[PDB]
Amino acid sequence: FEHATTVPNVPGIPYKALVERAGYAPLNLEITVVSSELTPSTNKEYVTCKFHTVVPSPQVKCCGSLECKASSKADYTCRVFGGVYPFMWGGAQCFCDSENTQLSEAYVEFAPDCTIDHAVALKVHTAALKVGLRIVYGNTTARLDTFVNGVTPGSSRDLKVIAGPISAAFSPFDHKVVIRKGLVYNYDFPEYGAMNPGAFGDIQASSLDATDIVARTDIRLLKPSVKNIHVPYTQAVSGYEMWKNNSGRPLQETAPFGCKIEVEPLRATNCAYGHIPISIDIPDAAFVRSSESPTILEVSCTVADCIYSADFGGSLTLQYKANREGHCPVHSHSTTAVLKEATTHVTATGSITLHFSTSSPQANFIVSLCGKKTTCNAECKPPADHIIGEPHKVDQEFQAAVSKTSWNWLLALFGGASSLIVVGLIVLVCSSMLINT
Amino acid sequence: FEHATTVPNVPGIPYKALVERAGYAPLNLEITVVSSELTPSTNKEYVTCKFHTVVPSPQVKCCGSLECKASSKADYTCRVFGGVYPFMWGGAQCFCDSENTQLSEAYVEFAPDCTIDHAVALKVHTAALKVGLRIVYGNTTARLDTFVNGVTPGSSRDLKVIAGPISAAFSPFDHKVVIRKGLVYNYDFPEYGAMNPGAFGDIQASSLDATDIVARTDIRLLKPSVKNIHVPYTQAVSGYEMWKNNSGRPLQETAPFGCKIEVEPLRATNCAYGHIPISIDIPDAAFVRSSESPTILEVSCTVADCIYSADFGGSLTLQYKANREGHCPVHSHSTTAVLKEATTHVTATGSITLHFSTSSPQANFIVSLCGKKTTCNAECKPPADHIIGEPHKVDQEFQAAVSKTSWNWLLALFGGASSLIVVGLIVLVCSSMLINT
Ligand SMILES: *[C@@H]1O[C@H](CO)[C@@H](O)[C@H](O)[C@H]1NC(C)=O
Ligand SMILES: *[C@@H]1O[C@H](CO)[C@@H](O)[C@H](O)[C@H]1NC(C)=O
Repeated sequence: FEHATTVPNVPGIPYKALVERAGYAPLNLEITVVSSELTPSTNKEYVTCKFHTVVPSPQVKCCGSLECKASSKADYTCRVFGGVYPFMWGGAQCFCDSENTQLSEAYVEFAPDCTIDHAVALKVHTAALKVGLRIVYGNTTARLDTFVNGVTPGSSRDLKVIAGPISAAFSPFDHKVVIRKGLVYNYDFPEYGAMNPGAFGDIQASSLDATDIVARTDIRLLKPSVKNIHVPYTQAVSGYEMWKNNSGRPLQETAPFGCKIEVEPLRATNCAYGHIPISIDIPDAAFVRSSESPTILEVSCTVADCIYSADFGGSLTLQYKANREGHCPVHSHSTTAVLKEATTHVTATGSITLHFSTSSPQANFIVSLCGKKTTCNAECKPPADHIIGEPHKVDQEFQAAVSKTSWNWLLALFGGASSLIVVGLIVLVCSSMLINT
Repeated sequence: FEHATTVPNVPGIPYKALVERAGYAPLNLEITVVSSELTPSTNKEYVTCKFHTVVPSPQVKCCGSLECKASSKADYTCRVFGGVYPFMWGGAQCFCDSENTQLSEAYVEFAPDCTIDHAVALKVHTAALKVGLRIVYGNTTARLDTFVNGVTPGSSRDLKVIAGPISAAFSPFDHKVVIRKGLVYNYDFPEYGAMNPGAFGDIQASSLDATDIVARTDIRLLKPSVKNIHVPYTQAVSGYEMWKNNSGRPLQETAPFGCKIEVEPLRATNCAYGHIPISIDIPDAAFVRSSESPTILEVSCTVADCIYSADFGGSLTLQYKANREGHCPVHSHSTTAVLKEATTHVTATGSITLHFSTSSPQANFIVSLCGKKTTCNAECKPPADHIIGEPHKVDQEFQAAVSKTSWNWLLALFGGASSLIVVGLIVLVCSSMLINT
């Protein structure tokens, strides 16, 4: 039978359900979420690194003109100087004194170590969740990896599964992210061509081995004043290094919902946000006939000094009388109560002891011992341990959160006040009726 | 000087503009969009083609039983068959009389011709637009490939131009696009792992040469009733061929505003939608000092043979008695009328005949004949032909479509009705004044 069921998408915390057809015995569906990868659609938009800003040797022409042409090479600052006099070791460098032209040109290039120290800037638009489920039914165990997109099955040969649309869309990455050496940043980098000097992406290329490199690093060229030849340039500081100085915090540290971010590809593992509805097609071979199943006749339950916590600190004792031997599954239909064992053994009119975990101060729930119903209504104390090392397995509800005695005095007080108003109105009605006569 | 102007996005249709600055004189401006590529970002969801449904050699063996194992081949289908007894040419293929076993097997691989006859599935996310721009100012022509996404300089060597956001971003592509053989289609394909029998995406892969392929076409294998060895299988029709039968028309013939769509890369060039803000900073050398500009003592205007249309059919004649010589720019300050020319060689005293287009019957406009203003009135005749080969030049406003006679008669009727209302209230007021006495 196809059984739709809502499961929290937290890693760990095994979730339990009971499947049942009216002509068949109940079976213990066991569904556990192991992994949850949020791999979004990521496309590379540029790559940047610290520039090498290498300057070529200057050109000299002497008693003439040396006007330079435009170039198709990154950040080509070209300027000519008149009235110069280059002088290397040995003597002067041309033959005129005053009428001279020095062609000083400068460009930038990727540093030799940009193969590693490089930040790639991408856009992230839509994230889809892949979830691994371990499901055991009728002591048959299957692990399978599926999607949450709502229309995709997985290992359908053993068990047919659909994981529908998740209740909440997280998308921890924003629209526009930066990747550096395994660290993720939500940086609003400038687009391709918005070439601000001194900030991130001051030099960008399409790929790491590419000649399509653009840079607007502000290189101001100065006319030399010394007797020797050199090219004096003053350049804006590397915006890659300035961004690295005040990048902020990576998403291995600031990811909500406990996400752990991995690179190559970009993904967010072990995220616990919302709930997922999944429809499970239980195969008919796993169904066991109710005639073969040992039926139960009398059931009763009295818990003994439970606790409510993330730990499995409560225990039922179940009194019963049945007709035959065999193991049957036990499940609680209340959202407050989840048990420990998905099945137990019932032989003949004895006793059994089971464990559970709850969150309400009142332990009011229903137990399906070998099927049917068994209502347990009791009370137990809050825990003494302040902090626990495992997540809470039960979501709180306002109806269950308020304790039973608290409902008792609140209901009695509100009923008393309302009774005062009712008796006052009744006295008014009776008094008006008598004074009318 | 920053001169922000709004230019129609329509390709071709050169845009006149005027740059006036105090002391730096009027100057012509020529803004033309030559090409407008709209390149989005796409991610390859999967590839698909015709499958091959290869049936391997059968595994028959005798006086025994066979049990297959799961394989990683796409759409792996076992069936073990008892009681088989195969024949080839020569006789029985095995010893054992009746109790036998044969493992009938079938899986799915690519066709040999998937290298060309394949369809890729892409998720078009968001399209940014790029304009090749041709700007002519004074006697200087420049071409620059600018980005339209926001602040991005173009040809920064001589003329920094910033193209703002588009007025209304219209995407010809839907969120899902299938490309086959250079033809694009807006097909909502099933996602990865959402295979269906007899439908598109029945076989999916990351690439054509990839081995991690998967398919869910309904192959079922039947018991071989014939005496000879044979593997009978019935399989659902190829969803690729079924989609090819009824794919519908491609987007090269259904795209709004008429881009030409071409692939590698996926792009849609030269639609015509909306308006674009462009801020241009003209270099200071191009401005002429206002002293050398030959100004007019006084202008005049007249029209001849007006035909309001998409063509430059209207003709006007202007009289001048300028004080000096030389060429100087002329421009029309009309949102509903644009001139043909951009400059005129004014010479002392004489007459200039020029051409213009307009989309209003009452062609009244203000033009600047090489300075100041010139008011022109024309009662412009309707066009003769019904269909014109080249597009329009101005957009029609509500006040422009109404001719002078229409304003006269309509305003006369509303004025008459309002006059009756006013005189009625006046007569009521004075009648109340007389009866108050
Ligand atoms: C940049 O790095 C220097 C190096 O010492 C550091 O002092 C400074 O705080 C960093 N940040 C800024 C914003 O200057
Ligand atoms: C499919 O192909 C057949 C083959 O003749 C053709 O008649 C039919 O129009 C095509 N389309 C549909 C939607 O059946």
